[PDB]
Amino acid sequence: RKAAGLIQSIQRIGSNLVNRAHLITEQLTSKTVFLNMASFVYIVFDPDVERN
Amino acid sequence: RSPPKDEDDLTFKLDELILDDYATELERKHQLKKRSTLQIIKEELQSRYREI
Amino acid sequence: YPADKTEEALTTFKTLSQNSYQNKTLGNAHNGRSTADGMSCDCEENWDTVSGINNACGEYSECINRLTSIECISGTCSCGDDCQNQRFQKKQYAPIAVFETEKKGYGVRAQADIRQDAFIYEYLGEVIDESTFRKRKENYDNQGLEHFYFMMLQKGEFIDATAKGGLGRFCNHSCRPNAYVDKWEVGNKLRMGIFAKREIYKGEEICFDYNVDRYGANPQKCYCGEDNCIGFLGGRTQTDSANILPVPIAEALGSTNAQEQRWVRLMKEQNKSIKASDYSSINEDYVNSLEMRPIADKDEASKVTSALLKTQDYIILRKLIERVSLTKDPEVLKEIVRLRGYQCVANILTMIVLDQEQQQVDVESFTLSVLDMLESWPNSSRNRISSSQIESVLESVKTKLKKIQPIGKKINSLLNSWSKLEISYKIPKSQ
Ligand SMILES: Nc1ncnc2c1ncn2[C@@H]1O[C@H](CSCC[C@H](N)C(=O)O)[C@@H](O)[C@H]1O
Ligand SMILES: [Zn+2]
Ligand SMILES: [Zn+2]
Ligand SMILES: [Zn+2]
Repeated sequence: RKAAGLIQSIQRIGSNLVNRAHLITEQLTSKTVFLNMASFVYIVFDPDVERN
Repeated sequence: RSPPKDEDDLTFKLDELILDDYATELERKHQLKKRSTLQIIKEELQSRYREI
Repeated sequence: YPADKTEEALTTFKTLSQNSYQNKTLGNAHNGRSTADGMSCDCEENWDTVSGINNACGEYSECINRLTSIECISGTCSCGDDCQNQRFQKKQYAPIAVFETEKKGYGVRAQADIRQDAFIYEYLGEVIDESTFRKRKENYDNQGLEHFYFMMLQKGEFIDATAKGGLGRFCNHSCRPNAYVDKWEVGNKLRMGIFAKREIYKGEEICFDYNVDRYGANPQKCYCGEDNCIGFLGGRTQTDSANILPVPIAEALGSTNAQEQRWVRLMKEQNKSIKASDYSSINEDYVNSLEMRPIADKDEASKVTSALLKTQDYIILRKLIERVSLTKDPEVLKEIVRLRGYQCVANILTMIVLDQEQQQVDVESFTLSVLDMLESWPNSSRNRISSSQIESVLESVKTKLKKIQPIGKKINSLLNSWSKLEISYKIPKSQ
């Protein structure tokens, strides 16, 4: 149930998650749930896209 | 921005680090057991999200 | 090296083989005055019988039209057909490729070694009037495009490279460019070509000076990486009184557009000399007459640190240090510590009290004016100092000016205070 809520929240915000911290700053997840799931979900980083 | 001869990135310099003294100082200052975490960080830095 | 992006760059726009015209009246040479007596070079056609190439009007030939930036036209000139001064018409561009590096977008690189003064590539686009240019500029600003694509062909006539053009639109600005744009006459039309300012080797990026008129647009930071970079994309100021010192440096001193206006308005308009816009020479009188207010913003602290790393003038550093003396916000000082202000202050000391371009009494006053905030700033570890080792410079200057005992005693107190602070760890490395 939490996965479907997370997917719907991401699709509301724009179907793209820029940063891991946005699971907390955008109120998408709670503190302990994020603390559990932070290192097991990842965002592919492309150096050509992020020059900064 | 200017990798050396036959090296993709500077991640090979991590093998010169003495992680044991760093873990000892972490345990002394902050009372954190992070000896395996330094190894996990080193392995992940050398190859981001390997196939385990 | 970086992967080729030539086809990917080509797909982003409609490729043109030649310049397109909004109407037949625009782009005509001599403001549309048809020179029926077209300028015919007196060169005799030099046909090499082996290769069948007409070598007339070459690079090292004495073709008058080539020197005067005019292309020979076949059937009208004595040089004959297929002469060596039909570079625009024959479209004999240099071989180039498209790639990506640093903070730049797509960029143009030389696929082969290119000689000095050699024609590289003809800048292509749509020839448009001023109103069409204004409309397209407003549309692109609404679209949020962060790239220039307009060049001034001549007065009232512009070239747009946004939707249609050539590979030349991918050339990036360099403050020390290896190529330059020039204006040439081909027939009754005007063209804009790009020529090599020096010898360029294979793989090197091809760049030219934009000399961009903003028309009131905001400055864009320049990330060319050249040592002589001014830090922002622009050109000549829109009027006098606009700058006396570089922005970061001027804003570091607390000066703004109004304070830079006021000095020139008070003297230049009242028969007193102020030179043109050039930051190579610092006008000490302006810096002395400037007003100083305490710093409470961290971006201003970063600009101060940049000014310390850039400016060599004694008087600008004096007034910046005085402004720091007025400054007492601890967060700005912590930011300066993060920026390693001690590192910059070491060089600022060295240039004035180790190198001697000034007088000993004035240098003594400077040293007394710069020891105070060093005594006053919050410090909690010698690792801050270790990023600068400014203590060594302090020992050197107290030893050099040992006759001036107040400086020595102040540096004694300063090193005594700094000696008691804590230290932070560095991971040992295998041996
Ligand atoms: N040295 C430089 N530093 C930062 N941006 C630059 C630059 N040279 C060019 N640019 C950027 O490129 C624009 C010109 S168009 C150059 C091609 C474009 N960057 C692309 O890859 O599609 C400028 O308006 C500016 O936004
Ligand atoms: Zn000729
Ligand atoms: Zn000719
Ligand atoms: Zn620059």
